[PDB]
Amino acid sequence: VMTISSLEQRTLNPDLFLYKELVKAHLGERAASVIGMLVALGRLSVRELVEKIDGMDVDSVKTTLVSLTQLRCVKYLQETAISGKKTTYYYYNEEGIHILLYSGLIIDEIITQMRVNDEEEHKQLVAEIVQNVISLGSLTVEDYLSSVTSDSMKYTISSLFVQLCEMGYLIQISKLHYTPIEDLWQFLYEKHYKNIPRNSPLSDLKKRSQAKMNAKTDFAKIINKPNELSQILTVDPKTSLRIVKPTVSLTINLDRFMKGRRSKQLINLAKTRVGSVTAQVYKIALRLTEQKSPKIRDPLTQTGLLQDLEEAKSFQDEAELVEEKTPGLTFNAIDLARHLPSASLINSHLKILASSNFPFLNETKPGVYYVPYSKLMPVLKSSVYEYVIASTLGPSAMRLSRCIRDNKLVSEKIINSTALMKEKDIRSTLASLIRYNSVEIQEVPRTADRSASRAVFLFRCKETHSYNFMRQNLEWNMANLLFKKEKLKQENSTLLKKANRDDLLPSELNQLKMVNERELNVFARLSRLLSLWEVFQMA
Amino acid sequence: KEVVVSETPKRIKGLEFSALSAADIVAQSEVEVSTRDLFDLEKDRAPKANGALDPKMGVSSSSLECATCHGNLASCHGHFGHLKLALPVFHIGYFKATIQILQGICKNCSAILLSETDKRQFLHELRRPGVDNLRRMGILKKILDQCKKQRRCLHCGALNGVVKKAAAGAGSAALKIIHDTFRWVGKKSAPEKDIWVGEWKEVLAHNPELERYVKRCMDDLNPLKTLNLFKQIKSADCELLGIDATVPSGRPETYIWRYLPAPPVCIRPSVMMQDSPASNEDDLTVKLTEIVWTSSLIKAGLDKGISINNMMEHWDYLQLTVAMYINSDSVNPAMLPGSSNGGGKVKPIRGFCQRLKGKQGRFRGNLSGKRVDFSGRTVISPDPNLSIDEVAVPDRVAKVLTYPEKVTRYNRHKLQELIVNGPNVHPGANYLLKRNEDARRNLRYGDRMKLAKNLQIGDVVERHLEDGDVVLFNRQPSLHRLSILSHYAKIRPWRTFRLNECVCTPYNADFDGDEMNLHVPQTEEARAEAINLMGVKNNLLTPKSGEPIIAATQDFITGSYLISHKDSFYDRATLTQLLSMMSDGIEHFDIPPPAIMKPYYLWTGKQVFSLLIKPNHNSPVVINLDAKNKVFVPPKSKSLPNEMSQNDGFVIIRGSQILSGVMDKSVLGDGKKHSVFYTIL
Amino acid sequence: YKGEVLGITRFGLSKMRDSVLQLASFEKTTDHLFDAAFYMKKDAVEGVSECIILGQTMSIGTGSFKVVKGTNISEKDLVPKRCLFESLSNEAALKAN
Amino acid sequence: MKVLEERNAFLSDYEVLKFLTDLEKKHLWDQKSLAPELQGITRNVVNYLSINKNFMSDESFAELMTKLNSFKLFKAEKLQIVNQLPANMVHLYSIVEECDARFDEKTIEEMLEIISGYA
Amino acid sequence: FILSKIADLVRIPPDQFHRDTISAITHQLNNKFANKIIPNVGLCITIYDLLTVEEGQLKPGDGSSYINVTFRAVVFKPFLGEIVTGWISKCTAEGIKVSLLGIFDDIFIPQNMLFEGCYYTPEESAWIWPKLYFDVNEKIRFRIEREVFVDVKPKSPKEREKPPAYALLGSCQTDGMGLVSWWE
Amino acid sequence: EKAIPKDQRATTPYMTKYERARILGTRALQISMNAPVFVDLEGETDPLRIAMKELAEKKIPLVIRRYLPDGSFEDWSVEELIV
Amino acid sequence: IFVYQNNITPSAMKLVPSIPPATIETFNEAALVVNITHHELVPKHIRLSSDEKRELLKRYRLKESQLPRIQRADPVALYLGLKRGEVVKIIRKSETSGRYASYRICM
Amino acid sequence: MPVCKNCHGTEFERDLSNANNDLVCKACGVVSEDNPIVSEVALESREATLNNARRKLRAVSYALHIPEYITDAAFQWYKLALANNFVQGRRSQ
Amino acid sequence: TEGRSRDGGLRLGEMERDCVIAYGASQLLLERLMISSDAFEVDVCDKCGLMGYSGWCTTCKSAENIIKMTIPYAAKLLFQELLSMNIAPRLRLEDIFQQ
Ligand SMILES: [Zn+2]
Ligand SMILES: [Zn+2]
Ligand SMILES: [Zn+2]
Ligand SMILES: [Zn+2]
Repeated sequence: VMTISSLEQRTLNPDLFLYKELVKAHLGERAASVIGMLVALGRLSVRELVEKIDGMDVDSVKTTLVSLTQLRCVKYLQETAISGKKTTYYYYNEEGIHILLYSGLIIDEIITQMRVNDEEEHKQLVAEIVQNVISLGSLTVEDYLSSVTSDSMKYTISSLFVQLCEMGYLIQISKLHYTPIEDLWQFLYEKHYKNIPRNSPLSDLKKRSQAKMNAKTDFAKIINKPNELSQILTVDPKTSLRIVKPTVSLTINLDRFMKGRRSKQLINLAKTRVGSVTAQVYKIALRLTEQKSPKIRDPLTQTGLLQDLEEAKSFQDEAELVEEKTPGLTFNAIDLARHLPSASLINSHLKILASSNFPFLNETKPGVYYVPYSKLMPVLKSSVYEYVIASTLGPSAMRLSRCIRDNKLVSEKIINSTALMKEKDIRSTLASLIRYNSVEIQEVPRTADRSASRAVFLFRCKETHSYNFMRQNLEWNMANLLFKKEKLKQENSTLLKKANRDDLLPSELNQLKMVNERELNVFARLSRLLSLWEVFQMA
Repeated sequence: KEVVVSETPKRIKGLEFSALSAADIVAQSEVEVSTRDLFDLEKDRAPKANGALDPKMGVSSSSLECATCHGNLASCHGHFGHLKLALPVFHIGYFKATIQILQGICKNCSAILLSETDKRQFLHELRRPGVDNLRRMGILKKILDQCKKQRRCLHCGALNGVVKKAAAGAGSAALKIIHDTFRWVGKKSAPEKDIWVGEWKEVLAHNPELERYVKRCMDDLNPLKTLNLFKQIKSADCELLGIDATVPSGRPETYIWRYLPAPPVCIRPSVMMQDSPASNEDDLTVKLTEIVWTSSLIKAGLDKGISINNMMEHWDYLQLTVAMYINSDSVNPAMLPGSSNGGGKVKPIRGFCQRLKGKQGRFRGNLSGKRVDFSGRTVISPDPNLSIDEVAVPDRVAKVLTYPEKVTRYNRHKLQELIVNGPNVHPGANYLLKRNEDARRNLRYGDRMKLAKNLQIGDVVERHLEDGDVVLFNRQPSLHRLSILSHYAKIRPWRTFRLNECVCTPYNADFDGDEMNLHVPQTEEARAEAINLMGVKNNLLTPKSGEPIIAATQDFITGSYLISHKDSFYDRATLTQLLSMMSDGIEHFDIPPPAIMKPYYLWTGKQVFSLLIKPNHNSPVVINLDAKNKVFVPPKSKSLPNEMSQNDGFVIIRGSQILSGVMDKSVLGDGKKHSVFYTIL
Repeated sequence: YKGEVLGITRFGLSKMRDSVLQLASFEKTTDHLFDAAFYMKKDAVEGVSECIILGQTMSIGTGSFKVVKGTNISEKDLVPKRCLFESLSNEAALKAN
Repeated sequence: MKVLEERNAFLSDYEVLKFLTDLEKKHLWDQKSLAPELQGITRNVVNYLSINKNFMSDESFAELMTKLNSFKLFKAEKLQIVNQLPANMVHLYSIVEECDARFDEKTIEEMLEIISGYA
Repeated sequence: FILSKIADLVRIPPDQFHRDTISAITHQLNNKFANKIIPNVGLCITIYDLLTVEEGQLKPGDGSSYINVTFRAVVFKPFLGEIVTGWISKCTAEGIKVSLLGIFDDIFIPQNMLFEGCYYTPEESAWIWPKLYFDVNEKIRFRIEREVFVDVKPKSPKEREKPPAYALLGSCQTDGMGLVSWWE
Repeated sequence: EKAIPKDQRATTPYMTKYERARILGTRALQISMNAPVFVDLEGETDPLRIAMKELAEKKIPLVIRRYLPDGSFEDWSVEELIV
Repeated sequence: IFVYQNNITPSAMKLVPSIPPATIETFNEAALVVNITHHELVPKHIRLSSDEKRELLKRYRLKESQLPRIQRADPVALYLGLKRGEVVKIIRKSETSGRYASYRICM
Repeated sequence: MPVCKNCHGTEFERDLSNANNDLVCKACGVVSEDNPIVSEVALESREATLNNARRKLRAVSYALHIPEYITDAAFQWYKLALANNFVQGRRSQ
Repeated sequence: TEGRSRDGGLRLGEMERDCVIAYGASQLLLERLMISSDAFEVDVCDKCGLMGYSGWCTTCKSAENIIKMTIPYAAKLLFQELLSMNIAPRLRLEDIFQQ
């Protein structure tokens, strides 16, 4: 009704509804629509496209597709049929635009490397470096400086020459790299059940468990090959110092982005539970551990390979033990004075790890100071939600639902009896709760067979849905607003491309503040939003 | 000015069948029903501001306009209404398929349970161009079943459960659904067994009463639970579950009611006040107009107060109600009643889905069976003197039974005069229509005369049913192809349908006291169609055995026999008046030579009835046929032609004179492939 | 016709025959209808029985063919005529470019 | 119904209005014929198209292009020169690209003498 | 002005079956076009020539034949920057609405390129310049630039006018413009 | 897909029998709308019977199109075809 | 090719279709004692060259599918050992019209 | 109420004679319509007590065999005094 | 309206109707269950095919794509009933002429 509730534009498109405006506002034109139809139906053939999209065959297709390529917007799967010839199938590259839709928070990634040049044009220089790379995706040092002016100082333009490596940066597209995960576990899943040295005519089990291992153990160095390889990092040319390989285009990984950004929210987490000085302490403890921490690099085997009520719960234990020991070598044992602005004697003040206690960190090797990591993230993941509803919906809504976390499948008097509020409220807030999941309401027949009035009721949590219903939060404003931005453009569109290509009138001067302050609302708005949105989509 | 309007004749091809978006529904209709019925009765009977019945929504009687498109019944085609509904509400129509749409996906992390290339396998299968509506059914069946055998989801790691359609047949839980944690195996322990008994631990620890009493109830899904549950069910499967996701169908989050289309008033009018203050209700109006109530309860209640306990059954009473609202389910499952009840269980509750289901209605008793206009009904009575293929329609219906006509040229002189006779006297018109397509002019007001002089070329006027008009003619118990025929129209006095007898047997008409029905086409092409195709003379043979079904019947049969009879003889005067009586006046003849001469030159019935076939020297019919009549009497077997027996034999005709034998069914009597009439044709 | 023995009853009719409204001309038009729009069938208007519902022409019989009338036309007069406004001024855009 | 070619043949009037007078001789031939409503624009068609010619010819169409084929006028004003602004002074220069600019004296002059061949 | 290749369908009524084909065709397209305007392209006058006539198809109810042909039609398409005769009809201070007789007044030239020095009077003059005013019905050379096609038929039970579907705009950036005797 | 040349013709020379149907219905339906008739027309009238009287003269201009299932089109003039 | 003796396990039929480039023929003998092909009712069936197909379809100006079909694993179909899209010309002999023929296809 | 589209006749006579049922003004000769459409074949504070009101009324009413009619008439009077709240504090009889 | 009494009109049912098929007559149907049963037009929209009226498709504020055409008013009734419940037989259209 009058479009302002926007029901169509806000009524039936979860998920992809994000993406189509991502590219539309972003790339758009004919280039946009194809991506949605992809994510709509998924698995797709080039010939299969224009049978439906009506995207003006092989013109846009070949154009749009390679457009996606340079920005790696879509999964690229190439293979051959069994009879012969060739066939290709394409999915959406990871979440693709996910890289993009973070954008300036990746500018904040530089704020980690903000050190060594502080409040500089060099800051904005290396910023131009980065954003240019992001825009063009994979870049070579040689082609970059080639495009850049020559005959200047190699270790000056962005000085990032040597700092190209560090922690984040890139990593070349290699085979499986932007190729679908599940798919590449099927391709790599070959060569084992494919290569069977004729053990026994029956019982694949003996052949299975080993080959799975063979699939598992090979997959390790398969995904670690891209993880780090120094034959890039090696180059130490003459009249110069060691650089990565200038020849090859590599590409930003969101790994350092994963931990780096979440770590801030963790500094916020303890920053509640702990004190300011202790807070900043743990904050600086993060600097080294954010390097090798897998973090949301976790899912890995989560997809495409057989799980088990045994081996998934059994083989996942491995993740829980792994970082606590062997990468624990990389992790905190005894560290000395990262920076400091506390002062005077630092050493017993370093025992401040001990104060950090609960319900996280504070697990070490017995008699050195160490923070649990491998299980830290998981026990952390469980914690993250909590206050989400607090002044969102109701103060008391928390404590009861919080209580609903500890207790399980009881009833209302038993709720009325456990804490506080009267029925007029407890019904209200709990009815207010249900008005948005967070319930999974049990019931059992009482003095009836299956019916309503006679029966009795029970209440639980099921954090699955909990750590799951918030994804429409992304659908919430995030795409919708993104519209509300690009919904405004057409208003000033008569001015916009005029005003931009120009660099006049009183009302133009007036509406500049309206649209620009409007921008301050729309984007930094998301800066709030996404910061929240980070959690549930990851572990 | 005036942008050129280019409009094109366009005919239907195909029907796209799909669900309704939450958007499109409300995107269309005018008003949220909101309110209640109440008709807010003040200063008026049903002034009804907003409410289930709104003037802008649609009209019932002919009084007030429709607002949106005014002009009352003469205009508005109706408009929907839309409904805000507290909580989602389940659906009875899509129920048993919604089972499946819930089934094939893991109840926890909501992803299609079958995976990898086998997913791709079925996909690539369904995209082979040879897809059939069958292959839709059967193929999607044989991908579906793969669900039930899969114990555990891929990424969630949790087990699954099968939904058995909770309880059975009572209608109360027929909406409710239950899956479980199944194949516990009782020995090998899934971790969710420890988690589950650990769930029951605390109320065990608390109120150790009902737990072990009623138990193993497992879990259900609330329509709310499944609503949000679908909102992680995305893309991917789609047609794997049977739905293409282009746009609107935006994934099977449509199939549960989040908003309710309200039927336009024009569909189901409250029967008018009909002399007095008695105002007849209509069930849909009443039922949904309570659905308002049961909603608004859960609106304002549940906005602050009430209980989880008092909630679900209200909420349940909702889905049960709307369930009934469309369709049947359980009729009287000992519920106890609601508002506007009486508790007598009248019966009269269904009839929206049942509206288009059986007997006389929308199924195939009203629409496929449409009731017809321009017709009449009477009883039967003979006129042999009436030619075959003309019903003689009693003029007294012809006065009121019209035909449309477009005047020009040839027409005027008839029509222009045919008007001035006015409606009452027979050869005339009643309604007249100008070229200006305004409405039409009955002759009631007056005029003609001067108004008849107008008579432009583009003019349309109705006639009575006159000589040489076109009719089709029916008997109700219609067995087959012959159950309709079509005739030219002649007019006579008295009052009844009168036809010629030889076409009785096609109607299987007994005369006696039975009925018929009378139709006339309207457009010209229909006439030329039925008259020159579906009329008599072309249709004369039955399709089944390819015999002429029409023939002499009863008298005419035996009536021939007496003239046919050998022992008879006639006189030149006798034969004269006979041959007259055979064909009224008119047709010339040439007297064949006398049969026998010297004792008075007699003639023979064989000869006269022979002339019946070939009246004249210029008559262009020649026939030779021989055949077996019935009661065939063997000759002496030495005599080769069955022609000569002791009595008759083969009838035989060579050169189109009857040679020998009585006729008597057989030759003219239907019954057999060989027939005099069949041969002539 | 299709693979084997069937026909004539609600199962049997439901076989190949793809027009679902005429499958509602028969029996069980509830779960037929709902069932259809579920699968999002494309269907078509084809069967003669189906045709009279939507009321357009029959597909057989009298309607077994479209019908045309004689144009009695000569393509000769179809030849255009102009003094070629295009041709005269063409040579001003030809040079110096 | 769909336009197959919108921009097809750039058409001024030379014989155009004349052939409209031809179809007019075919249909109703204006007012003087005494010795459908479509006629309404026909006057509006001819009206100013006529009067500025007063305040015509045929072969001047052929005579038009002759020397005009040598110019930079493209097709735009090159058709527009036929009627509006009788090829004189700043009028002709006021429109087309580089109408004087590069090519000046005899180029803008011939327009005055060539239009005297007609207007 | 220009010529165009366009296609459409024609319903030939029965009465004309005596008459020659093209004439009935002609007469029809006339009644369909004539004084009318054709959207997002221009406003025809009559059809000029005709071609590709085909076998006439037919539908059962009407019985009148239908023939869908294409043809090049007499249409009106001025180019953008142009100087041409016209004059004020119904105008305001800012800008004027120039008119050629009997065609339409819909063209309204605003004032942007129109000379900066000007003064408006409610009497007889739009803007007089330091050269002067202009008259109705007088030959007035004005320039146009942009045309806008607005179809915009919100025909509704709600609304049951604003028909400037074909609208032009311009101003006077050089001399002799708005009064022809400045030049000449 | 397109038209079949008059050279190659596969079907009866005989009437459809629905030729006699729609050819007539069409024809007379025209006549109602006042198109000139090509036959000797005696003092009689009606929009059908005069068409009947015509067709024996084979004067009807009409031409039947015939679609095979493949959409091969087809054409026969009424006068071309034989009773 | 081979045949069941008596017992039929679905365990062997779990995966019957082992080898694409070759194929299998699997019967139980009980169904084959007197050859159905030779019996009475079954008219005579003739497999046709895959090229002859195209000729046939062009005679009636027809595409594939849209034809009288035969359910895969019909015994008679199995008797010829049909594969996907094989077409058979069938002469049914009865005196009504007389001897005549038709066509069907594996489906 | 309406008036002819042309003759401006306001007086409409509906001929039922021939069973067309067509309404035309004697001033024009044009019907303004074709084929007139015709028909075919408790939770409240007050209203529950109103069902009580007729109930007790209708009950005690015709024990005297007073007109079914007049009872209906008096009911609306009970609603009248009910509006005035005359019905509040006194014996219902 | 039904039967005798109230007023006239008669009953052509299924079994009777199917007869006129076997004569192959189309136009007897197009007159019969179409013109003289319910003679009715519906305003429909190519885009998002539904049934509007006058100048609107009303799901899309439109005033354009409508095509005035004829259908049995019984048929419209059938749609609106359906679409009053949840289901949509959105229509597809085609040129009657041009092959
Ligand atoms: Zn309305
Ligand atoms: Zn799962
Ligand atoms: Zn009147
Ligand atoms: Zn639409």
